[PDB]
Amino acid sequence: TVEPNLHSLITSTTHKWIFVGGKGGVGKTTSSCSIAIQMALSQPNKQFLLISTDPAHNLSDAFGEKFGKDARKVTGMNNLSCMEIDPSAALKDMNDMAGALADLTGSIPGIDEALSFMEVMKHIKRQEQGEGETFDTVIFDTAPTGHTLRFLQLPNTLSKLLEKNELKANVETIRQQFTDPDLTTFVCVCISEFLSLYETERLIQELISYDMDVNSIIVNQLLFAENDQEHNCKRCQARWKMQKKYLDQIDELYEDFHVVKMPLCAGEIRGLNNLTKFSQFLNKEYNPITDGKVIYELEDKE
Amino acid sequence: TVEPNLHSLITSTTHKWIFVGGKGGVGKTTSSCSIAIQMALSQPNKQFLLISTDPAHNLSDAFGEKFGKDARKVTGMNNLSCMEIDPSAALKDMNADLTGSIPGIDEALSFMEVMKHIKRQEQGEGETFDTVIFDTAPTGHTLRFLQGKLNELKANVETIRQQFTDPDLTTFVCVCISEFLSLYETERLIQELISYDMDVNSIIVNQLLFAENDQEHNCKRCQARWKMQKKYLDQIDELYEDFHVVKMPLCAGEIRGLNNLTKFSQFLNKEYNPITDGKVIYELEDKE
Amino acid sequence: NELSKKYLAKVKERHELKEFNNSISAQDNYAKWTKNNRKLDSLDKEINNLKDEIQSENKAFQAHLHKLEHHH
Amino acid sequence: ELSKKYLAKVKERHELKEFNNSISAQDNYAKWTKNNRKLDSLDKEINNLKDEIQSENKAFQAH
Ligand SMILES: [Zn+2]
Repeated sequence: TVEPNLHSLITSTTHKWIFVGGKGGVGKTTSSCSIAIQMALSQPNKQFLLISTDPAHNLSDAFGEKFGKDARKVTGMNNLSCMEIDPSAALKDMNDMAGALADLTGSIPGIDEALSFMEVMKHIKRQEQGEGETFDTVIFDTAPTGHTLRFLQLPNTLSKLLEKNELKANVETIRQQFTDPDLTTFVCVCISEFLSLYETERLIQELISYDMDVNSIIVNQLLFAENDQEHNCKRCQARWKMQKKYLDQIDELYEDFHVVKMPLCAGEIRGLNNLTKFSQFLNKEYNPITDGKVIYELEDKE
Repeated sequence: TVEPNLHSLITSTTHKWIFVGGKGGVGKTTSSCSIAIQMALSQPNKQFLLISTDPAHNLSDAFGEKFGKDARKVTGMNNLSCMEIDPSAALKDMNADLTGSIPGIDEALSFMEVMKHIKRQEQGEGETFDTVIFDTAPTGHTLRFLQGKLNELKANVETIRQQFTDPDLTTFVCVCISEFLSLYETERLIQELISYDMDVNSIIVNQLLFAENDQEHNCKRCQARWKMQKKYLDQIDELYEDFHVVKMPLCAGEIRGLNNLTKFSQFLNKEYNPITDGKVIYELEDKE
Repeated sequence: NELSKKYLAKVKERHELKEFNNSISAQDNYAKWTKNNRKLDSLDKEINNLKDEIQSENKAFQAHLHKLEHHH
Repeated sequence: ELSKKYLAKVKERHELKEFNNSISAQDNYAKWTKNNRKLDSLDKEINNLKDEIQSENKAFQAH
């Protein structure tokens, strides 16, 4: 079978572009974080960047450190650096320094998406040049709502009507890297609940249509109430039954997938230390029996 | 302000058509059930029908009784009757280039078929129903049909649409839970109903924890959950102001049988209060 | 004319709103965020009605042409 | 033979649709999700057949 973790990705050296996405409050950010950390530790030789466009600006909250426009090394790490950036503000400034543009642009899908994206890229490059240091792999903390990457269809719709450039040529450059499974992949975050799962398939399908590799689902907030020594809450037990019920469905539906079943750490995970402690279970799958204390110790501090 | 319950609907005498809808495991069925029961008890003079198209056929599970094609009086009740019916099977029995493609066509055919079936139930019985409560299917667009046999159809639909646009005649009740993804799906739904010119005034918010007012104060996890639930309640509140949003409690495990369904459906009428009403729930669970 | 002038204004206000909403946290601001979305689905209607009227203010002007020459 | 097949697809797709409408997506997420995947397939096949026919008109018409 396929392994129930992300070990093969964390260790991979071929990937430049790893996207983490998940709609609706399912762990997305600490997932982005956890992956980034694991990769960095597993590959001390490389330079990693966690970039986030999420408007909630919560890499800063996760790390309890204040990141921003300027790529900065995560404190207490020597190969992980983070930037939080709002692309609208970046795109808007470009329009500024530069209503008729909206009749043609505003309407077309992926146009504003692509412009916005290109802008981010440009910004990254500027970071490397000035620093004199370059990154080997970026990890995108995608925004929880929208279609950041629906601009990966532009090159198709723009050649069609061209018979009827700078941009379309950029996009085809990008799309070439993003279609290479060894170069770039997507990691879906979700929770074992119908509505989230549904949204998750929708996403997978959409990525597949863009010809983006998607091989990995992270399933957060699992309870494992059977293997719990408090065996306390009759309510959480009853919840665990739902969660379980769908795991079984997920299992027979994304067989060739790496579906990682992460545990629920009650409350919140913040700071490098705990984020780290916790991100280990993306590599070597969590086991309620032996790994329990690790979680009960993260919570009891909280 | 607007009352945080469904009292005005349960007591209403003008309504013929009450739809209960909710996507994604949010209480929809025991909600359909609970409303039906409260209405029937509140208006003993009228005859009520709970009909469900949900493929899970779970009115039978809720009531722990076996209903089906044939409208049957809920045991231990004298004005509530239930039918579970699969419309595809009904439409298929009656039976693509032209139809299959067009939206609401198969929807409407399917619907009309249900209607027909109901009428057949009344005629034969000699008894008619005063109000139906539709347990809608959790996925689809049952009612997107609200936008010689051709004419026949369009003329039927316009007949229906006339009754379904009358706010005093028919209304929709949304079910959801205090969680982003469900809320979102919920607005989507409201918007869609508004576009059909269907009255929508009431949201039921199931599975709330009220962990603050709980004497076990046990689970640090359910506490932390309660904080999310709360967080959104506050959002819901300032967004559906003129709505009747009922904030129902979480009865852990499952509600089955007339007795408990009843005990529980009282809180749609007089809003639940964690302080005084706690035991009622803790007594439903502890039996379970 | 005044119809194009407005169509552009709408198309522009709608756009500006879109980008502003893309800077709000839908999970941390569900009410505000949901509101702005409702405003967008409105503008899309207004803008698709203006667009339809203009397309039909062509059919209206255009009918005044074929009427001229070949009504003769 | 193109029309013959287009009808067959359009019909199999329909029959599947109605069968899926009788399954509980919450109680049968795997099965149910599968059948949906099959539908989004058939819609492709059927929209390709429809496009080929429309272009087997342009092919005959050019003659
Ligand atoms: Zn608990």
